[PDB]
Amino acid sequence: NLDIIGKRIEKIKQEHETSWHYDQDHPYKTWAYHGSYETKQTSSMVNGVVRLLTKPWDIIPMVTQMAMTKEKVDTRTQEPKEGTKKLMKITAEWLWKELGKKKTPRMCTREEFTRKVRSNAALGAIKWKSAREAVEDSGFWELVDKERNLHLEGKCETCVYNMMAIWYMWLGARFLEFEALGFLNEDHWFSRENSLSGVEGEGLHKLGYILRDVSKKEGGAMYADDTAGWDTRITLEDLKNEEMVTNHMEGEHKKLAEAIFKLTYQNKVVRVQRPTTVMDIISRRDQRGSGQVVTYGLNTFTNMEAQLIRQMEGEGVFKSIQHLTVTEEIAVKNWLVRVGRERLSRMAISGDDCVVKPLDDRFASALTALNDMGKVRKDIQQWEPSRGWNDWTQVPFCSHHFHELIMKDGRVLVVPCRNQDELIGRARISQGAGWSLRETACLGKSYAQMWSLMYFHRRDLRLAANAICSAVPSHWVPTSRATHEWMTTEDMLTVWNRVWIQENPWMEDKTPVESWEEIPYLGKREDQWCGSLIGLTSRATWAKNIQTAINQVRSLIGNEEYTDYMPSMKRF
Ligand SMILES: C[C@H](N)c1ccc(NC(=O)C2CC2)cc1
Ligand SMILES: [Cl-]
Ligand SMILES: [Zn+2]
Ligand SMILES: [Zn+2]
Repeated sequence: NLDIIGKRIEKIKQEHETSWHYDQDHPYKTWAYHGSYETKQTSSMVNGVVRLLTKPWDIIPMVTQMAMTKEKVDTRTQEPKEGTKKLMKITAEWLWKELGKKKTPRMCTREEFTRKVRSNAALGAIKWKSAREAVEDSGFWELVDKERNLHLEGKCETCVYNMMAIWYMWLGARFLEFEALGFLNEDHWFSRENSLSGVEGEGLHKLGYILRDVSKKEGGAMYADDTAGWDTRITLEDLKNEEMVTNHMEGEHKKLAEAIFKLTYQNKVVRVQRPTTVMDIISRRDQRGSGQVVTYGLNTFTNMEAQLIRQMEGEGVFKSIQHLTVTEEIAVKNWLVRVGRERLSRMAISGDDCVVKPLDDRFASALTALNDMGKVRKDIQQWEPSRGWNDWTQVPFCSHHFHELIMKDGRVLVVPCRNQDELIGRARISQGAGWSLRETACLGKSYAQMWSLMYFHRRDLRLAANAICSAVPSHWVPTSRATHEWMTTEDMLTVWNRVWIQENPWMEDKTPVESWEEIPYLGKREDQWCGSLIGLTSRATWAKNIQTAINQVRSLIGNEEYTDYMPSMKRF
């Protein structure tokens, strides 16, 4: 409590000593409330290039509504039973060891962090305006040093969350989290090769092949239960099991990592704007409050742990979660040592998102440990058995399903897919404003090249992608604000051959493809089923008159070097 958070709280009061009021109509029951001060401050814009080249979608409500525009955060998960706590501690210990077998924890550097902000990544930050300026500035780094020495002392002053649910910190606090825990992401601890259940850095062009490899194992159905608000269901017990990564560390790193876990995770402080505008300073010891990248890695870890325990329950490794016997602890340990790795290989896990192919379908009704860890399944009654999938091409994972698509030469593509309304509606939105015509065009080109690489097998996206790349100057570089092989000025057929043939470990014959017409689509009915507008009069007019749309956008951007990509299609 206040011994660890006082300094942060005390500091904030003093900066707004001419506003501090301890309001008694504060909406908080779970969150600890400390005080309030005076504040007054705060949407998605449409990409006109993508929209002008996707006119049929102007009348599809699923597309157009995506561009318009709580009581989950203010909740508390109960303390798990003692047998649940033991299962979790034993499993967490074994899993950190397995992840650490071929990796060395290590500090991440200012140089690494500096290069990260100069290249623009979503670091979620807030004397300086841009984070680029601070990295260049040198007082900021003295500010970092002060906090750093404070962390070594066992104290914290400026590591405070701002809710808006995404929790931004000042860039200095992000540095210190990245210094301590950045190795998890930077050194690929959750790669499939090192974690077995993981998919970090794999790419959407690999996920479908990975699900198909899981399908090949003997077992029962494939289960893909989503958790109801995963971040809100992270217990202090989960935070303490995650902290055990510091047991693999040494020297300063160990102290710095212990400090982030103790001070910024296990005992948080947040400033939330309440319109009644006032800034409430509240605190809590549980729930997920980190950086989006460390959040990913620790969500993956705790999800792997929860799913191995659910598997153990389905195999009857333990009887009851209320209490674990000394023989049952022995059995859990022997299971992990004898089949732990095999059971990890039966899963694909990406943060909160999982697919499990258990040994058999007893897993479907193995609910006691899962419910008691507080990982309550979304949209199903607490004690109703999971509905599993019998076909790997039906299984949802990372917002996608995967099709098996056979090339005219017999080689097999496993391709990612989702409702086409979702793909078109996302490409039509630009995050933040201040965008030039050129920047908006380069974002449209990023979507177009992504569609050519991942969604080529959809007829409407190949056409629209060719149109947008025809409408945007040939040499303009794609921008943004997975592995992203579409972010390049190289020829998109050359990248396709590299990603789908040369570098594709499931493709034995490495014969290059010479043209886009060699590259197949879904079935006409599978395409429409997935949402193609084909067969519609509004769509055929768009395909027929596409050069007119292209020319409208060329006229707006002006007199530039353009390429006609439309003849890559045999029809044009
Ligand atoms: C080969 C090229 N990808 C292409 C172009 C248009 C269609 N559209 C249909 O077949 C609609 C009428 C039912 C199919 C394929
Ligand atoms: Cl199915
Ligand atoms: Zn701090
Ligand atoms: Zn599909």
